[PDB]
Amino acid sequence: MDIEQKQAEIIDQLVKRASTCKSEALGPLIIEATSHPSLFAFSEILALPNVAQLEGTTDSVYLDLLRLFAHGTWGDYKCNATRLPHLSPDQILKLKQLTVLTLAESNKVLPYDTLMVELDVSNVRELEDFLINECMYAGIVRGKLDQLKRCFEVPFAAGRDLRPGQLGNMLHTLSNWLNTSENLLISIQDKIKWADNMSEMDKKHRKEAEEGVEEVKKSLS
Amino acid sequence: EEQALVIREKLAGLYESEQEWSKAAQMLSGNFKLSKCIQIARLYLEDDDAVNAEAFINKASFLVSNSQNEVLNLQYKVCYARILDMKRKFLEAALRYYGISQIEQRQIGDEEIDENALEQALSAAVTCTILAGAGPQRSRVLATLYKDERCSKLKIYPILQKVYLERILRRPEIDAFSEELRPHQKASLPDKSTVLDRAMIEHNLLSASKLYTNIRFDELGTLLAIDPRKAEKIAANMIGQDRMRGSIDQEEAVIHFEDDVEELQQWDQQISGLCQALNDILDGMAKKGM
Amino acid sequence: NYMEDLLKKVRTQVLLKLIKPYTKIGIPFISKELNVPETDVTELLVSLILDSRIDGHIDEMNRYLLRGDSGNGRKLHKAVDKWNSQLKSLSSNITSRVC
Amino acid sequence: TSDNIFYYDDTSQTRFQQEKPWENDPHYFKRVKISALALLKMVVHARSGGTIEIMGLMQGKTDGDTIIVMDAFALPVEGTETRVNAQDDAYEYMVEYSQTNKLAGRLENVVGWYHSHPGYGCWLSGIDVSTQRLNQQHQEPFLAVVIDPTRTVSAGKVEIGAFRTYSKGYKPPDEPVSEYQTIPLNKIEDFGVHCKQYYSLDVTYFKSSLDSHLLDLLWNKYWVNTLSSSPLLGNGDYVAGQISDLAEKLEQAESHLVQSRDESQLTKITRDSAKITVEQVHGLMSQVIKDELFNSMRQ
Amino acid sequence: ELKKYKLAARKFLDVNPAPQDIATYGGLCALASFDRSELKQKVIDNINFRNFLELVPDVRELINDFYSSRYASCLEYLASLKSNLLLDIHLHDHVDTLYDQIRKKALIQYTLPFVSVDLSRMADAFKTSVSGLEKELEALITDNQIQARIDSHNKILYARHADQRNATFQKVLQMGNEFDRDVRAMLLRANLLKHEYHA
Amino acid sequence: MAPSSSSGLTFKLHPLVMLNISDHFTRVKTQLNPPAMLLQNPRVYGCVIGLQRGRTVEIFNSFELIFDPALDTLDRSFLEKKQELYKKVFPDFYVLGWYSTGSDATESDMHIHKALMDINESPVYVLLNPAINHAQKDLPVTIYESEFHVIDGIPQSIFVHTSYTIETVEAERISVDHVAHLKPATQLAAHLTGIHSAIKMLNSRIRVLYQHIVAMQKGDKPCENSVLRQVSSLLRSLPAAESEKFNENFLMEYNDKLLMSYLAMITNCTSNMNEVVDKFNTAYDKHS
Amino acid sequence: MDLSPVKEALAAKSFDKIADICDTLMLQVASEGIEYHDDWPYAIHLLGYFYVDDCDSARFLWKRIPTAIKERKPEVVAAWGIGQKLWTHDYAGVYEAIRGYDWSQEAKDMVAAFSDLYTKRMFQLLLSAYSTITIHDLALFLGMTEDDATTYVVENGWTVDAASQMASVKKQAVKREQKVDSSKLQRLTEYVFHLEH
Amino acid sequence: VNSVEAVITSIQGLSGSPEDLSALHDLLRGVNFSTLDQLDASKHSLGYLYFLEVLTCGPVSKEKAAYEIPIIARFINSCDAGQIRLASYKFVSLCKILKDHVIALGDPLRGVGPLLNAVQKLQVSSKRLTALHPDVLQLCLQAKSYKSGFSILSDDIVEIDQPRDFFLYSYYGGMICIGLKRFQKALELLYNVVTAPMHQVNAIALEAYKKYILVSLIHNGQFTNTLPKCASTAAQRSFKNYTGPYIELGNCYNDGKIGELEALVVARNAEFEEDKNLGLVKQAVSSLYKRNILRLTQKYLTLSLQDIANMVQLGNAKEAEMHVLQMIQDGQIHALINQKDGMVRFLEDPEQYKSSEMIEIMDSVIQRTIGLSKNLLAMDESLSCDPLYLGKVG
Ligand SMILES: [Zn+2]
Repeated sequence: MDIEQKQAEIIDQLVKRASTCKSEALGPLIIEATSHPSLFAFSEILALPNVAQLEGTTDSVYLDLLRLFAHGTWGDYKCNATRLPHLSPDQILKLKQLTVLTLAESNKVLPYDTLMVELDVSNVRELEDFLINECMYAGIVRGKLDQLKRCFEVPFAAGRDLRPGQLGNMLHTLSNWLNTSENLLISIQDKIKWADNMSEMDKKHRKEAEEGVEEVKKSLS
Repeated sequence: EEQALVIREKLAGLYESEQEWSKAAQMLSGNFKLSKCIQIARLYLEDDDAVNAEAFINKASFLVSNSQNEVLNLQYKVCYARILDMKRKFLEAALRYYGISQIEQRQIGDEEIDENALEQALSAAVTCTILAGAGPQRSRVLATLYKDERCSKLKIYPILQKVYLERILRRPEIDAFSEELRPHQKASLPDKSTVLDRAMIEHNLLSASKLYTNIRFDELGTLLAIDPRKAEKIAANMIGQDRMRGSIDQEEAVIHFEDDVEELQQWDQQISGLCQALNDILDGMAKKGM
Repeated sequence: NYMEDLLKKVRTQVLLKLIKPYTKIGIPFISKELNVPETDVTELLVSLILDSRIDGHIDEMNRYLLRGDSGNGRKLHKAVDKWNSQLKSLSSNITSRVC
Repeated sequence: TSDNIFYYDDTSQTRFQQEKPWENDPHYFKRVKISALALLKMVVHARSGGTIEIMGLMQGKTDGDTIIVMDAFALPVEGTETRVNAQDDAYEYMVEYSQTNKLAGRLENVVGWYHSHPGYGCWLSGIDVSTQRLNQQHQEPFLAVVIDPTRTVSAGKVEIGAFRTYSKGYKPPDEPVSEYQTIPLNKIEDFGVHCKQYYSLDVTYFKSSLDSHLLDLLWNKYWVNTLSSSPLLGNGDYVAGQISDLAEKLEQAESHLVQSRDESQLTKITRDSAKITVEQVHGLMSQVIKDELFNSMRQ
Repeated sequence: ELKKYKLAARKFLDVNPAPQDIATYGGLCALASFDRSELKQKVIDNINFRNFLELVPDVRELINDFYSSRYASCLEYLASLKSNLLLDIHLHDHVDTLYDQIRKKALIQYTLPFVSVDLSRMADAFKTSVSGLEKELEALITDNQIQARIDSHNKILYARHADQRNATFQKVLQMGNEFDRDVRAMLLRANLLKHEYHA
Repeated sequence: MAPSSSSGLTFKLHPLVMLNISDHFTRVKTQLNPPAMLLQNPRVYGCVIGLQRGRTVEIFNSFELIFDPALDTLDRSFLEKKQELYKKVFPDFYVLGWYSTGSDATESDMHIHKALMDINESPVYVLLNPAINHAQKDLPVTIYESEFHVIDGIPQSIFVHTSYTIETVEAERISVDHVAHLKPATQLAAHLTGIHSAIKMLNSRIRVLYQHIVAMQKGDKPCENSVLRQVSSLLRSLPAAESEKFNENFLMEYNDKLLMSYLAMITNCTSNMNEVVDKFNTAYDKHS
Repeated sequence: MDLSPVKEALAAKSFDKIADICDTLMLQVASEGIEYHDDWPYAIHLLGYFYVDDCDSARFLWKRIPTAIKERKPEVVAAWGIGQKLWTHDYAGVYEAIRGYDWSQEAKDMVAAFSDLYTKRMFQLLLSAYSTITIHDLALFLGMTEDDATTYVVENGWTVDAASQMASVKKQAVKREQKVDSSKLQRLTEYVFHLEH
Repeated sequence: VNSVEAVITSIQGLSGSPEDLSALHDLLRGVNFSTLDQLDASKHSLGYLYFLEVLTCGPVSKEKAAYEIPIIARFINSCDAGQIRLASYKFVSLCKILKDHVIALGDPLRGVGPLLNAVQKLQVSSKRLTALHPDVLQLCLQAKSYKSGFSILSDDIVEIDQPRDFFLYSYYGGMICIGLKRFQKALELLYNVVTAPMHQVNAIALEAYKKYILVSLIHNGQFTNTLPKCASTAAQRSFKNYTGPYIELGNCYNDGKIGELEALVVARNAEFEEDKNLGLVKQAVSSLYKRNILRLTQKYLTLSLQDIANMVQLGNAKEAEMHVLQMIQDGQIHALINQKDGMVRFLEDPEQYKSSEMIEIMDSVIQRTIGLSKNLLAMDESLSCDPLYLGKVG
């Protein structure tokens, strides 16, 4: 939430200009947009119709650069490192932060070995230095680092923009949660009604006990 | 008396101008009351000869009036800086400089007492708060120092934040802070590896407790920039004095930064955060979207 | 003379604070910090434990002091054993009267 | 109506003071109304007092057979269960607090005193009755509120209780019944000696229009707390006491059974065992509900 | 009767109304029965009686060595004085059992602090072969005093600690089955008596 | 209006403060107007106590205070008297600010606010709105914070808004529900109903968010990607604990409670076994 | 008699249910009065109990064997030979008895599957009761040759010293599975109701 | 008979189980395989039994034994539940004659199956101890059919019809468990015979005691010299007189002297063989070796194979390994062995009581206790309504 409004102010300026730039002016625009060390969501610029007609011209490299930042990773960049333009150190640093977010989306305890492969570091100290000064202190995530088990827990992590093929899963995930909440309603209700039925049946049954002996007492007296 | 001192200080002033502050201190020594005391104190403080002058200023402070444009408070603050050299009066001094900070912003004569003096006092007040240790009141005045002001423009901002917000202070940054810290060469005392070294490593170890859960002794040397044996020594007494919370082991050579609660209580925190985020989505959209 | 009394009170005072923030202190480590031969360190350490001043135990094989760990819920586990034993006696007596 | 409980009327209050109809029969008062603010203040202070007793005073008016309690305040007196009439230590505090509060909004006289028995009952001890005897002797309207801060957390509700002391010699020819309470074995002796000296009174809860509106809005933001909370958090030593305390009662019952041979320490013990186990199982039921609803499954 | 250790030593020390006998025995029998605190109170904190203990410097030195974990020296001194000690009626009547008790006390005090006691060291420490000390340890542990298990491969005495929680679960479940079977046997036994009374 | 607070501290309110302020306004108005058109809704004043650790400002209790009408400020003699008395009972709470009843803070309060900077230099100003409105859906209170600016050279201490959370203990929870929904059941139904009502409130919000997303899926609903990011961040933490460490402890507690239940039943059976056997002995006498 | 269910189970390779089929059918066969001491699949009945580990009942059944049919057919004598090793816990001797008198076409497979099951059961004992075992005794208990025993164990992870001819035992790994009970609130409610009378 | 001719029509006509048939039964109370052969089987009910009883009234056997036994099997299997339920002593007399037919014709297993079916239908409640229970137990035990006769043995029997039938049910039921390797239940049934009210000594009481001691040694591992308190006064005063040789075996087992146990069995082999106990006693001979090794578990942590053999006086190395391997199979010990050093390591119980499996074990035990309370409650109501109880307390 706290990270949302920080992008919100910058997004409005970005979308306002991007809605009006000519074909060439988007070139420098995308470079700074992916390099600002606050902006992590870019699909709003992607959804803006001006970039739709840019696909096809000589600036097509810029669009694929945006798509990588919209939904992509370091492993994806290395495979297609030829066509994509050379990135300044600031751009690379931003995408390394996005690496943790994607892995933190489908997991909560991140093993060390997975992190070294994706982030391309050498020893434990280099990896831990990156996490402290670029992930937790930036406010992107909030966790704790362990050294004996070599794992990094990620309780809170800001989500990323949806790649094509996630909204359908969101509805199923939400609907499944709704059904579990709903099925817990009648399940609770049945337990309460079960207590009433057993209590009433018992009190009627014990009532037949003393009435049985009350007749017995007077019969033999 | 006063007439002899004025004539002697006139010769002292000429000596002080011509790189003879040592001769100026001897000659001068040998809010009208405050002004006379401040003139002797200022030369004494500048040449670090406040002996026999701080008491004289204090003796005249009883009869010292206020009048108009009293710079005696600044001289007392400078005297407090000499007090803060050894008596560690920075806690009172830092609040004093804040008084002479942009808090008292007005015409105030010229820019030497309303533009530059406040900026220097603001910078000085920040440094003194850092020098003091512990200080729940020091934490309290740290809040208002970071609280807007011009500190964001100030050059010491990085340190201030890293101090205010418990953050790991890297060795290269603390060297610059100590390097610039040369007010009277008493603050940077070399007495038993200084006190800033003991103060900085205390703070860096304090910030690492929240950030970690356990750490081997070998990696406690890379950060904190010290040999593992020394790091084990300071970590021992810090726990002994009930500063941080944790335990120490040697077979694996690790320190368990516990400072937490049971996983059931940790589980409850996740649930509370889970429900809290649910409310903000509805509240954020209902208020803004519609 | 009074040296024997004078020596001990200084020795145990520093030793008690030395091992306070430690779960497993090393026997050679105590010798080097206190500048005392390891033999006397061992003799002082065992004598302190027999007086219940120290809480843990010492590893003769590996030269370590296994300080007692944090005590989990034990009175609850102690009480149920007393609850169990009393329930054993009452149930046996109740049944054994019809004969 | 909702605001008519207020307005201490001095010209009306003095009317009940002169008639003094409570001198003849001790059974005059049969109702104790308690305001919303007072109960909240008493509970917080008692809960924050730990395992040691506390003490305090409350102020209120009176009307007919009901003793209304408006507000309460604390008093730094230690060991109210040991020293009888222990309020004399802060007598200067009582004078200053009442005098200072009279200027702004406070007008009601001090009515009674309250303490907090920490987890062994909601009753009046032999020391407690003696203190109330002197206070009732001097000031005729005098209550004694006893609240339990541990069992309040434990099962589901506040363990409040109000009492009024009978005059010496007056033997009540009614023998009223009372609800059974679990008493630790180190406090039963005091209860047995003093049982027909403190008749109880009914307790209700009223509030004002503004108070009722805030509480309704306040409760609607409590569903988060009702879920993300485990009351069985520090109850590891508290539960150990009763389980241990149940042993000697069983041991005494077994020893008494062989010598001879509600039912003597057999049905009561069963009630105590159920009164301990059910609350723990009730806490377990909440954990299972939270388990399925949140820890559902990956996909 | 009159063959106790702690009470007998207390009575011998507390003489209402010779001097060598008072100096002898006393703490020797007390150490066989009294614990560390009681022995310390009755010897070290007994300056009134320690004045008599000064007349017997060897006995006081042996008591201190026992208190200072010097089992070898005091054991050797007692062995040297064993012939002389058991020649004064009071010890001549019963000396072997007293010495046996001091030995057992020495073992239990030895194994108390350590967790990983080495039996090889105790062999020459107590001047006994490894097999003999092994048999003594079997005798002690079978009496459930030295709570430990003897590893017979590398000659290490690994101390034994209980888990309580796991022990409690085993004990409770066993109790329930015993109660369950007895109650079922209760019903059958009651009906047989009912049938007989009808006849 | 008042901008957000840049201090970074977090404020944790307590319900005690809520009930104290409302009662103070009730007593004054109910007596100013003839109890047997209450001029203009009157106002009260007082101070709030509480401790501060790290970057958290916590408020626990408060006391009233007479407003001096002569100099239009707060008299110091009464403040000292009240402060001394509270320090004896509460030895760890210091003054953190002042309270008043009203709708919106004005610049006149700034002159008063400047007086309280002597103690706790940067205090807070809790304001309560007593206007009874049924259309509101939150507690009518705003917590303001002292802000030193340099706007146009003049200091111009401007009040700014801060975010607060109503943090409460479990003990306060029990009393609140006892008084709010005062009884005009047994024990099992009462316990389950509390959880039952909470889940019902939870279920409604999940449905409400569901309708908006499904409308986004097929309906018009112009895309709002901002809510999508927060939804995914919300959705990536559902399994809560999801660890073998938690499972071992959770199943540990489950078996511990069953063990007490097993022993509790046997005590009940033993009690039930007792008296029946004496009924057998008094009928089929063994002495025969 | 109507031996079809016995024949059907053998045809369907229902060796687990073979033992239960004969005893149920035998009671009905004896009740009516049809002679069975010389018609009943007596050899098959004995071997069926060995598969499901009821060697005790096989002993009484063999005690009820007609004396003539013992001297008539060698299959029943050979079938009881395996049982003698199982009763006496001769782990290595079972393989000798299994590879003995040539089994007819009927018991074909019904013996091979049982022999395969014995090896699987024997392996579990070795995994849970051994740490270091020589390859010589490994071949004896598991059954096959030294070269085959060495090859088989290394496919399960058991590593073997090539100098002293001994294999070191490990407990392989474990699984996770799941619980999926969902019957938790119902049971808890029952205990609460019964607890408070 | 003249009424029998109308009864045949009434069998397929005037049914009225509790009316017409009731009247018919009353009339009967107050053929020659020709008219009965033309009668019905299920509809006849008491009529079929009356014809069967009259036809079997003769003392004819052998040839008549074979014919009626096959015929009775058809009637028993094809018997209506209601007709069998209302059947008095008449029914059990038919089943008693059926057994005698089998024991004389040939193998007792020939009619074991049909006899067991009668118990299933005639039993009204699972708590009813029918007089037919000892009847089928004797047949299955003698016919070498331990597996088949164990299905009847239950644990919900609380009602006693004939006191002799309870002793025979428990005694024969115990013998089934011992031969079937079911020592857990074998103790329970045999425990009730000794702990039963009896004025004087009985033959069954002594025979149950002898089996109890040996079974206790095999399973428990000790001999308690004191009889349980909940026992008849006659048993306490006199029970050792006839258990002399058996008592000495237990004392030797408690000590641990293998030589005395190995010599006492051979020395007094005559007495033990007489009571058909020698087969079971030898099972207790090899139980000492398993017990002594179990004692070392709570005394060591790692021991060598050679030392184990010397301590228990067993033999060579392979003997010690073989005993350990068998113990691990049963579950009486948790150990691991190695052959580099020839040593045995005594592990601890892997059970943690922190698994979902323990929940089901705990839950089943909880549910059993709940059912136990109901039985106690039902006892209370019947006694509270007993007219004798009110009179004495009144
Ligand atoms: Zn009290």
